[PDB]
Amino acid sequence: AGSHCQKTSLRVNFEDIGWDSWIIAPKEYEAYECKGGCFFPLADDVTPTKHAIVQTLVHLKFPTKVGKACCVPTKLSPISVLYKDDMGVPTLKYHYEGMSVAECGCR
Amino acid sequence: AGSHCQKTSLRVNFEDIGWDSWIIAPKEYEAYECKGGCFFPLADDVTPTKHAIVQTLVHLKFPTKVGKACCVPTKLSPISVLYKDDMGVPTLKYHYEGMSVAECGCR
Repeated sequence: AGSHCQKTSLRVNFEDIGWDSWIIAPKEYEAYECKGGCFFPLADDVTPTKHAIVQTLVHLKFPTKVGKACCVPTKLSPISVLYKDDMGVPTLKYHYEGMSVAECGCR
Repeated sequence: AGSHCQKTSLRVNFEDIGWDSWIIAPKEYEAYECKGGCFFPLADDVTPTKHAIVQTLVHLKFPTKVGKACCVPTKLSPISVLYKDDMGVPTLKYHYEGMSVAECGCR
């Protein structure tokens, strides 16, 4: 199937999320999103752990008692932001970690 | 709030999931499950990445276009299983990795 767990675009405006109080720049960045579902047969590039597999199997058997595996970011990349310091000096954070999806997987 | 992302019990029977074809023992093990939700204010022991935070914020603003952060296992533990080899010899896998939840978090 072609509707499995995968990286798709998500452009994030810092004002929308209340972060423009401390981020001067940029206005928007490409965060990613991980979209789709984790069901058998698994999409090939989704990594999965043995727990995710077992959980997906248990969820088929008891769909009302046990959740499914979740499609989530499993590796993240940094971006750079311009924020303000104590004297109000615009300052660059070169690698602000965990901001964009590098990889998605079932977990 | 007390309904946030956390480790709860999940006992898994290998027959239920079709794994008893290759696992002699045990019949059942404690896999865990990660239950609850990822919403603000975040539960304290949930780790979260900056992406999970940004995504949760974007989901509040656009709940129909963007998913929430997911409560998932973020660290896994091994267990031991007894399986069968080529001559049909019962063989012990001492650390079969990724079988039980050690930690949960929002991702």
